[PDB]
Amino acid sequence: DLKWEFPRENLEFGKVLGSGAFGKVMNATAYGISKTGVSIQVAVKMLKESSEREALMSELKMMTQLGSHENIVNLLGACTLSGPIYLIFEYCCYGDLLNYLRSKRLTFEDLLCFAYQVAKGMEFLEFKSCVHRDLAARNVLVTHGKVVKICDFGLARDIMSDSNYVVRGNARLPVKWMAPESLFEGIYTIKSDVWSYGILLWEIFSLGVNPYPGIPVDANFYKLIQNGFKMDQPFYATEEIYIIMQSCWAFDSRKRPSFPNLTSFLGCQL
Ligand SMILES: CC(C)(C)c1cc(NC(=O)Nc2ccc(-c3cn4c(n3)sc3cc(OCCN5CCOCC5)ccc34)cc2)no1
Repeated sequence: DLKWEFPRENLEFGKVLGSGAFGKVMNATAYGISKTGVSIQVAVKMLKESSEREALMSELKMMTQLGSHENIVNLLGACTLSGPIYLIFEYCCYGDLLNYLRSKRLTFEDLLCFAYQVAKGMEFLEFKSCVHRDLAARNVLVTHGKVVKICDFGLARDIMSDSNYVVRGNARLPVKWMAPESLFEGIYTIKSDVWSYGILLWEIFSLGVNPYPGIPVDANFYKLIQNGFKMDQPFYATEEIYIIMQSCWAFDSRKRPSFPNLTSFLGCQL
């Protein structure tokens, strides 16, 4: 974090766009930011009113080195001096993809376009050797165009409140989005996020349905995944797309396809 420091006085807060237990994300008007253009809309990541502060700091350290990508929420600046730590991001108008799709409850191409950009964005993370711990529809944002951006509501989401996060250790985790090796062996590779992508792929073509509908997370649930159980075809998906999901749902971690291949898989469908 060398040149990313932005004046806190040139920042004008607005309404809160989602608050966690210890942190919040708000809308803001930034003066003198891009071309020093008329003040634009930005997303500011912050903490609500100590040990947790360091968690946000490393998140900022990650952004500056990861570089800017079209399908990843871009870092525009930061405020680390004289006050609470601020993280200025690119503002997304339509919010998360999860709430955006149930709101729809737009063509089939747009569903493919979303998945393509997500897989293309994930490729950029694999190239940088980075593993997304919570890849889902609730962690991807949509902007003014047909483009989607990958993000992480760490400290931004009250994981205690969301039903998706179940207690299986000393912290909640998205069970229905995790790979088998992560479930019982706690192994997290980039091919584990491929599994998460498959689950993500489902809720995209199932329009924001919770995965494994009707069936809750219990002692029985873990046994199905261990038995190689996979989900049925979503309603708005075609046959070719479903084969990608079950490929991402291969029990053997090696068998799952690389995100590079996924970029090429969905791309050919234009
Ligand atoms: C993923 C990666 C790179 C590994 C990573 C992420 C990370 N850490 C993060 O990415 N943190 C993070 C958290 C939130 C945002 C964020 C949220 N929102 C925006 N950016 S824009 C926006 C707009 C919203 O809607 C407001 C009103 N709605 C508008 C549209 O209509 C309905 C209402 C709601 C939330 C929201 C960005 C980054 N650290 O590493």
